[PDB]
Amino acid sequence: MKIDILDKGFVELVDVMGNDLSAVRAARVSFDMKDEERDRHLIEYLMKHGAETPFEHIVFTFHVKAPIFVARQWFRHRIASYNELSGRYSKLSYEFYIPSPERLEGYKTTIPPERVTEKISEIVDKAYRTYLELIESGVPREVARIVLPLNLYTRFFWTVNARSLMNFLNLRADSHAQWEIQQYALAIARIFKEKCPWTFEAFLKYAYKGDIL
Amino acid sequence: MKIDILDKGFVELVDVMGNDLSAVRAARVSFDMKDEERDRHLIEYLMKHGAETPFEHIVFTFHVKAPIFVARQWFRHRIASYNELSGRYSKLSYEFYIPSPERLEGYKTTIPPERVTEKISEIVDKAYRTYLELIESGVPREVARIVLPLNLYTRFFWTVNARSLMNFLNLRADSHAQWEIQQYALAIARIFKEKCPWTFEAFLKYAYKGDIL
Amino acid sequence: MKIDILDKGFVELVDVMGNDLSAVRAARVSFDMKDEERDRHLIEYLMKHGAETPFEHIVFTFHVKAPIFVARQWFRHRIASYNELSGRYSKLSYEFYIPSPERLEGYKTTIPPERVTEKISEIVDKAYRTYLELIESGVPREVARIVLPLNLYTRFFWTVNARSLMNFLNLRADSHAQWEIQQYALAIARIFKEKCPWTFEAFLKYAYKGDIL
Amino acid sequence: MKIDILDKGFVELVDVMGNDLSAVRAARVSFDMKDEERDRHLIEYLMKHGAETPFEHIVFTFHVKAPIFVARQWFRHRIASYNELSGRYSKLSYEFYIPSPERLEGYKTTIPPERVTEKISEIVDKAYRTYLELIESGVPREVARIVLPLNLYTRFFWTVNARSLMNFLNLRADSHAQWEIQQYALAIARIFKEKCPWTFEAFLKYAYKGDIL
Ligand SMILES: Cc1cc2nc3c(=O)[nH]c(=O)nc-3n(C[C@H](O)[C@H](O)[C@H](O)COP(=O)(O)OP(=O)(O)OC[C@H]3O[C@@H](n4cnc5c(N)ncnc54)[C@H](O)[C@@H]3O)c2cc1C
Ligand SMILES: Cc1cc2nc3c(=O)[nH]c(=O)nc-3n(C[C@H](O)[C@H](O)[C@H](O)COP(=O)(O)OP(=O)(O)OC[C@H]3O[C@@H](n4cnc5c(N)ncnc54)[C@H](O)[C@@H]3O)c2cc1C
Ligand SMILES: Cc1cc2nc3c(=O)[nH]c(=O)nc-3n(C[C@H](O)[C@H](O)[C@H](O)COP(=O)(O)OP(=O)(O)OC[C@H]3O[C@@H](n4cnc5c(N)ncnc54)[C@H](O)[C@@H]3O)c2cc1C
Ligand SMILES: Cc1cc2nc3c(=O)[nH]c(=O)nc-3n(C[C@H](O)[C@H](O)[C@H](O)COP(=O)(O)OP(=O)(O)OC[C@H]3O[C@@H](n4cnc5c(N)ncnc54)[C@H](O)[C@@H]3O)c2cc1C
Ligand SMILES: O=c1ccn([C@H]2C[C@H](O)[C@@H](COP(=O)(O)O)O2)c(=O)[nH]1
Ligand SMILES: O=c1ccn([C@H]2C[C@H](O)[C@@H](COP(=O)(O)O)O2)c(=O)[nH]1
Ligand SMILES: O=c1ccn([C@H]2C[C@H](O)[C@@H](COP(=O)(O)O)O2)c(=O)[nH]1
Ligand SMILES: O=c1ccn([C@H]2C[C@H](O)[C@@H](COP(=O)(O)O)O2)c(=O)[nH]1
Ligand SMILES: [Cl-]
Ligand SMILES: [Cl-]
Ligand SMILES: [Cl-]
Ligand SMILES: [Cl-]
Repeated sequence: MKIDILDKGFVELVDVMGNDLSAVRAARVSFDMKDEERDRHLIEYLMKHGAETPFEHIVFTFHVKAPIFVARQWFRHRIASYNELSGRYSKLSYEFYIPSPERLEGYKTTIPPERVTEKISEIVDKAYRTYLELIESGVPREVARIVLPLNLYTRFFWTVNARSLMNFLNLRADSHAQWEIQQYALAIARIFKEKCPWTFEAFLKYAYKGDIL
Repeated sequence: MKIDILDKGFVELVDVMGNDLSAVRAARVSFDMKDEERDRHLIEYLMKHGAETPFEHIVFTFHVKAPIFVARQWFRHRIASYNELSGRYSKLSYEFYIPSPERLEGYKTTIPPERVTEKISEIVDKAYRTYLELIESGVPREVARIVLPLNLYTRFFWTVNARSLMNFLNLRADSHAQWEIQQYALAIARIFKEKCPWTFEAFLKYAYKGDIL
Repeated sequence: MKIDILDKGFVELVDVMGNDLSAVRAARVSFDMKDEERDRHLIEYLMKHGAETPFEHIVFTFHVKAPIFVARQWFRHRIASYNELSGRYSKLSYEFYIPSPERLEGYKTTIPPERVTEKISEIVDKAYRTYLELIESGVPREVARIVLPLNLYTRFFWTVNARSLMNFLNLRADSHAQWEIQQYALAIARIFKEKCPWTFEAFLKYAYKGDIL
Repeated sequence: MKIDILDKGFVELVDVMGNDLSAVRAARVSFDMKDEERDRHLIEYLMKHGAETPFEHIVFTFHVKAPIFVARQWFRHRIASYNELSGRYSKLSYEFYIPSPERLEGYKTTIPPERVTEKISEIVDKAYRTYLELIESGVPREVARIVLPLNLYTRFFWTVNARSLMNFLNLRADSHAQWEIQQYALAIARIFKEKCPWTFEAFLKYAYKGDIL
């Protein structure tokens, strides 16, 4: 499962361990212990009571392409594993997030939204040109990259269990989160739902704290 | 894969996500990047330099049956997920770890090792008899169980990534750890080796800190 | 601050870093930023919205004496630091939790609550006698202790931040938790309230999930 | 204690809990247990054997001003607490890290190091000018800031225990880490040494893995 996000981003599921029954088993190993009706009720019971440790036995790995300002927010989720493309080690690609003019809907601006779009493209092009000039002059990559803007795309692998994923969705699939990461959270939710439908529906009904899903 | 440990214990692998190539990929997503020779060298490189985050993308779930004193030590490993049979909720089974007389090899004792074995069996039988008397009298399980000894068997599910597993092996597959948990660690190592042979061999060669493997 | 718990237990505050203003500062370093009215409102704002990271900058260390079955439950809180008296290394003291007859109020039993109390004392005395016999015969401590019951007292140091402490109180200062750990949680709450009154009151009003405080 | 880093950065100690004796106590609560000679030997013993949990009972809070590319690397240390100035919420200040010409010593470049310095200043000035134009036109701050470069200064509070701090120093006070974060790590080390001299010296002698301290 792969989902395009923003203008050049994506979220892709690379691997998964377990399913809804993984949580039911782990939880049962407590009672020294059925059928779809009872196992689904147990999932709802756990979710209703905040007994979320059993969901840690469901694990996902995603490959994500996102702008640096989005990745900065995402990487604040400490209960997870990350490995990210390095600007110290690699030549960084010319790929930037340019907001669509619709991104400014609701805001009165004193320059046209299409001109905001152009101004962002222009500065990012100038910054990349400076970056490449520095690189081609023999400046180390790790220094050259410091002129690149926060809308540069980066890529990372993310391994996260279902409990920590539900925390991420509470926080990022929510109107208070920046719109850009919301869009990534909606994609993560769609994949979670596909892989763990009983857990996801129980999450939405009983535990999900956000206002978008 | 299932392995008998001690007199009545076991370690069983329930599920696994990923393999040696999972770490190679995750690490490559850094260099914006081969073949078995190069991928194996990368694993050794990571291990040699303590660059262990890529191994967090390999995850295991085990089902473990072990005495409570072993589980107490094991559950000190915080970077992992656990769910354990409950004495508050369930009637606990009559199953205790009784050391073999060989457990005392090296120790001069003033009672015969076979008599130590009998004395342990006798007290555990008396404790269980009291437990069952309390339960059958209407004492709540969560109170009745407090008379049961630390050699009572318990069971748990353990979900752990390969980096945290390597930490566990450093500490528990080692002569300083109690012999009983060492035996469980040897089983965990055998399963890790089977599932992740390049990572395991690189671990032993370059990073493993213990003295048994 | 020290508080007696159960028959022989205690909770003592050893050290603390920070106060209510530590969370206000840390949070302000977000807005590049007052007075008691505004700082108290900010605390309530954070608590109301689940924005709890600023409370991680308040840290406590406690010294706790508790029975092993209580410590087993407590040590499940992974987002904290522990060091505990060892039965491998030390001769363990004759100190056991014996429930009061009032512990069984609400339960119809077919033996008198005072006789349950005596039966627990009797088995614990027999177990300790076996332990000491094994120790005095030259059995290693780490093996001898396996006959000791779960109501043996142990001691530990616990270092925990205020966010993780609030999680502990949600779970353990609650009717669903075993009564014995509830009593320890009530003591932890009393100390937290004394040290962080604005945070504590905001916690109770807006975020606390339990039913006892 | 406050230390200037780079051209406009700093590291300041805001608060601390505990000292070398905090680790000695916590560790002793294991043996159910002296003087400066014995307590210092215990610290060395723990460090020599990797028995580092007792050092988690020493905790620091720092206030750090650093460029975003440095903060991105720093915030990868998950076993710690962070709160950072927000570009969604605040107008960001015109403050950028401009490397000194000495930063390029060892590198043959085909433009003079002083001209690299000027090219970096020029692009950062243009990016900030665009940022301010967007802000003053009514573009939301959270969108306007995406044009700002990675050498923008940010500020954060960091609360970290001594074990996690030692991990940070292993990784960041080391020639493999980017020079800029090395400079911050050297400052963190100087403060750690001042506050915990026995732990620090034992760390350097027995456990420190880097090549700078
Ligand atoms: C709308 C919004 C605005 C934000 N604004 C800012 C801002 O201005 N500045 C800023 O710095 N950050 C900001 N954040 C980031 C925020 O403070 C969190 O870092 C982020 O939401 C991750 O949440 P988390 O800690 O629950 O997740 P994780 O770090 O994944 O932790 C998951 C859970 O584990 C626990 N946990 C993990 N580590 C610890 C620990 N050390 N102590 C206690 N419990 C722990 C907690 O229960 C936590 O919920 C903002 C986030 C949101 C959604
Ligand atoms: C021979 C031996 C004797 C022992 N004796 C005692 C004893 O007498 N008393 C006792 O209480 N315990 C004892 N232990 C337990 C020991 O203190 C550790 O709790 C256990 O070994 C788990 O190690 P860990 O913290 O590295 O693992 P985990 O808790 O799984 O942590 C893994 C890694 O994550 C990091 N980490 C996780 N949480 C934190 C945190 N909060 N702060 C900083 N870093 C963190 C560290 O890098 C750590 O190595 C003993 C263990 C051994 C092997
Ligand atoms: C009434 C009651 C009955 C219980 N019954 C049982 C039982 O029968 N069997 C049993 O084994 N346990 C049982 N528990 C223990 C329970 O499953 C938890 O281990 C314990 O409550 C600690 O909760 P916690 O994980 O939130 O705390 P911590 O481990 O301190 O974690 C704090 C927060 O950090 C986050 N976190 C930390 N580590 C991870 C991780 N690896 N993945 C995702 N998020 C993480 C979560 O947000 C978590 O809330 C019971 C607890 C209660 C209160
Ligand atoms: C020279 C250098 C180059 C780097 N290059 C890259 C790169 O190219 N791309 C990139 O993404 N990152 C890179 N990093 C970052 C690196 O991968 C680590 O994220 C960073 O060094 C923090 O290390 P840590 O995980 O030990 O620290 P923390 O996250 O603070 O963890 C401390 C300890 O807790 C344990 N721990 C915590 N969480 C877990 C977990 N979930 N599972 C298992 N154990 C855990 C481990 O024992 C760990 O050592 C680089 C770092 C260095 C120093
Ligand atoms: O919605 C937010 C706002 C902030 N942050 C974290 C990420 C950065 O570490 C820091 C500043 O982020 P920005 O506000 O500049 O995006 O706070 C988030 O995680 N999410
Ligand atoms: O080898 C050891 C010794 C101790 N402990 C931890 C587990 C308990 O929380 C506490 C006391 O354990 P025992 O020494 O009693 O096994 O310290 C271990 O994890 N491993
Ligand atoms: O209320 C509870 C019940 C269980 N457990 C955890 C602790 C043990 O690891 C395991 C079994 O505990 P008991 O039910 O036997 O107390 O589950 C708790 O933390 N709290
Ligand atoms: O020395 C390094 C190199 C990388 N990273 C982490 C931080 C970012 O999340 C990602 C890319 O960092 P840069 O290589 O671009 O600095 O990897 C570090 O923490 N330290
Ligand atoms: Cl390109
Ligand atoms: Cl039985
Ligand atoms: Cl005694
Ligand atoms: Cl300014």
